[PDB]
Amino acid sequence: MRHRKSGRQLNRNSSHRQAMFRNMAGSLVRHEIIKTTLPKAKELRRVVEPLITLAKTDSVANRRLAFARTRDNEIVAKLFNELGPRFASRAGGYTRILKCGFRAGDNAPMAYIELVDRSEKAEAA
Amino acid sequence: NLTDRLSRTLRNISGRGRLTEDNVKDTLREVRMALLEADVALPVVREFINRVKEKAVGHEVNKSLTPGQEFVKIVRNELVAAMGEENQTLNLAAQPPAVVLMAGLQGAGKTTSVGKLGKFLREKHKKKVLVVSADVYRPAAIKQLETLAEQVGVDFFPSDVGQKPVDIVNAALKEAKLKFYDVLLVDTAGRLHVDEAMMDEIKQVHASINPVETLFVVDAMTGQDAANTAKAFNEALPLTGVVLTKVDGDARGGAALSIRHITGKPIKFLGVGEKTEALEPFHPDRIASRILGMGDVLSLIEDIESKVDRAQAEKLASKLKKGDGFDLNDFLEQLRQMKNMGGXXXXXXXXXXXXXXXXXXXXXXDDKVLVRMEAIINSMTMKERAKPEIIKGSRKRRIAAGCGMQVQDVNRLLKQFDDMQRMMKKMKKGGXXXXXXXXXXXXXXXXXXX
RNA sequence: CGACGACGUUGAUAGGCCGGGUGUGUAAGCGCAGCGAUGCGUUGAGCUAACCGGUACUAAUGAACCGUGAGGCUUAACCU
RNA sequence: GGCUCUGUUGGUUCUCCCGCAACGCUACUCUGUUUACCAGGUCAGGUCCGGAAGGAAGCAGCCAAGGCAGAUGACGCGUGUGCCGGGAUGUAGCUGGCAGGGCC
Ligand SMILES: Nc1nc2c(ncn2[C@@H]2O[C@H](COP(=O)(O)OP(=O)(O)O)[C@@H](O)[C@H]2O)c(=O)[nH]1
Ligand code: ALF
Ligand SMILES: [Mg+2]
Repeated sequence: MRHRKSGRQLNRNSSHRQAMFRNMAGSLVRHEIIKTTLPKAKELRRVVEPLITLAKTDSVANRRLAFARTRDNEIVAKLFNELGPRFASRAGGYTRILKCGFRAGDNAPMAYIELVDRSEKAEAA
Repeated sequence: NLTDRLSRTLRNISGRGRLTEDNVKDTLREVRMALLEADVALPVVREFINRVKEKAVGHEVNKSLTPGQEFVKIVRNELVAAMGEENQTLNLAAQPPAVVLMAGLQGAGKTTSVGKLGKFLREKHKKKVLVVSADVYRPAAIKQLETLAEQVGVDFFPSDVGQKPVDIVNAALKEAKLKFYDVLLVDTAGRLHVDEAMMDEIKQVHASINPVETLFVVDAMTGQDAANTAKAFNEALPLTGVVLTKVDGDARGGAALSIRHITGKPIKFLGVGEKTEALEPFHPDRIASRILGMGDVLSLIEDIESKVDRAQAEKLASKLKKGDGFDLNDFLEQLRQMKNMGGXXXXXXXXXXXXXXXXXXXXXXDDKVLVRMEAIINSMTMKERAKPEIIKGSRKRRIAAGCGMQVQDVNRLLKQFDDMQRMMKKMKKGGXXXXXXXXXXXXXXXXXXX
C-alpha cells in the first residue's frame, strides 16, 4: 500500500538511485538538455530543480552544499555563475519535459528534458 | 537626432576599440534627455538606462561600420522587448458572458473605447455584446454611450444618474446572463487616483461583476503623472491590460513605456482615431520605432546593412551546402579533373601491388567511360546532384533518354557514385594513412581468379 | 492489469516555488580561549521526505475519432 | 427684464446633381526568390542519320511561364476640410435676424 508515498523506486536499490540522479543532474546541468525515459525524468525534476533554488542564493555554504549534492566542481561553478543569475527572477519550473517516441530497443517511453532557457541563450550565443 | 547624437558621441570620445563603459557616458545622458523629451517616466528611464549599460559592457560594436547605428539597433531591440509581444487579445474563450471593465482618468476616452471594442467584437468576432454605463456623474455620458452603441449596432442597457454603479453593473450582469450575451462591456466614470470614494467605488464594482478583462485607459499625451496613475491603478485593480488612446496625435507617447514598465501589464489596443470604426492592434515594434523626425540619413544605412546581410547570407549558405558532405557536385569536379588528368596508362605504372594480382589489361579506357559519365551527369538537375538520394526510376528514365543511353548505365554510374561516396566518407571519417593502409585486395581463396 | 475518483488554461490535477508545521539538535565560515585535543560567541543555528496553507513557473493542445438524424407491429383507452 | 410662435429673410442638416482646392482605400504589373521528366524557346555536353556537307529528338543551365511574396499607375468603393461653392427639391426638420403680438 502506497498511500501518500513519494519517490519512485525505478527497480534499483537505494544508493544506486541516489547516484543515478547525481549523474543525471550533472549531465543535465552540463548539456542543458538530455533525453531519458519518462519516469526517470519525472524523478529528475525533484533533484535538479532544488539545486537551482540553491544556486539562486550565493554563499560559500551553498557552493559547498551543492557540491555535496552533485560531487562536481565544474557543475557547481556552472550552477552559480550561469543558472543562478539566469533563473533569478523566476519561481520554480526550471525544467520542461517533452515526451517523444519509444526507445527502439526496449520500447520505453522517452522524454527530452531541459532547462527552460536552453533555447534563447543557445541562440543569443 | 538619435543616430546623429550616438554616432557623434561614440566617434568623439573613443577611437576604434571595443566599446567600454567609459565611452557610454554621454550616450546614456543624451538617451536620458531624449526619453525625458519623450515624456517617459524618470524611474523607467533610469531602469532602462541600467539595461543599456548591461548591454554596453559586452559590445561587439568594433567589427561593424557605424557604432551609433547598431547601438540604436540594440536600444530598439531592448525597447521592443520591453513593450511585450504582439497579437495580444482579450480572452473571449471565457465562460460567457465575458465581462470587460474599464478604468482610467477623466477624458481618457474609455467610452469611445467601449464603442470601438463593441463594433470590433460584434463584426469581427461575431459576438453578442451588451453595453452599460456606470457613470452617474458626467452629464450625458449615458446618452453618449447609448448613441455610440446605437451607431455600432450593439444593444444598450438603460441606466440613469439616479441609480448607483453597483446596482447598475449587477443588473447589467444579470441581464447579460439571462439573455445569454457573449460579451459584457462595462463603461465607468473617469476618476482620479487621489479620490478615495471613486476608487472604493470601482473596487466594489470590480468585486461585484468579477471581470475577466480589466482595461486601463490612459491618454498618449500623459506626462510624468502617468507613473502615479499607473501605479495607483495597478495596486487598486488587477489590470488584465492597458488601452492607449489618441495615438494619432503628434505626441511622443512615452507614457506607454512608463505604464508598461511600472504596471507590467501589456497594451492590447491603440486608438487611432475619434470614430468608432477606427481601432488598431498594439505593435511593440511600431510604438518603439518612432519618437523622432529625420531624413535621408537612414536610407543609405539600411541599404548597406541589407547588402551586408544578403552577402553574408549567400556566402555562408554556399559554404553550408558544400559543407554537408560528399555529393555529386564534388564527384563531378573529381570526374572532370579525372578525365582532364586521366592517367590510366600512368596510373597502371603508379600502382604496383594491385597490378601483380589483377589483370594488366583489365584497365578500362578513361576517355569513353568518363565522357559518358560527364554527359550523363550533365543530364541531371542541380537538386539531384547536391541531394542524390532523391533519384528514382522516372528520373533515371529522363537521364537515359537525355544522354541517349540505357537506364542500366545510369544505375551503373549511380552505383559507382555510391562506391565513391562511401570511400570518400571513409577518408573523411578516419585517417588518410589508416584509410590508405586499410585498403584491401579481395581474394575469395588462395587460387587466382577463383 | 483492466476498473473507479479528481483535473486538463474559463485551470490548483502534478512537480516546482513562497510561507508554515514537523523532525533533528546550535550548520559552515568567521571571531575569542587553550600548547593541543576541544571549548565559548555569532545561534535553538543549519538542513528538513510523504504534511498544511497559498502561488500557473513547467506539463496538463487547438483539434481529430466513436456515437447520429424523431425511434417496430397489434390491440385497447382517451383526443381530433 | 426675458421668452414663444406667425409674416419676411439669412444659414444648416438630409435626398439628388456638379466645379475648384485640401486629406485617405482593392484586383493587375515591376523586383525578391521558387517549379526534375510528362506546358514552351535557346538548347552546351552527349547521342541519332551521313564518307563528307550538314540536319535531328532533347537533358542540364538560362529566359519566359506557372506557385509564394516585397510595392507601381490607372479602373472600383468613400468623406466631422475650405470657396458659409454653384444648383435642384421638401407638403420637411433645425437655427438666426427683422415687424411684432402675447405670456409672465
Ligand atoms: N483622436 C482620438 N480621440 C479620442 C480617442 N479616444 C477618445 N477620444 C476623444 O475623447 C473625447 C471624449 O472622451 P470620453 O470618452 O468622453 O472620456 P471618458 O468617457 O472619460 O473616457 C471624444 O471627443 C474623442 O474625440 C482616440 O483614440 N483618438
Ligand atoms: F469624461 Al468620463 F468617464 F466619460 F471621465
Ligand atoms: Mg465615459
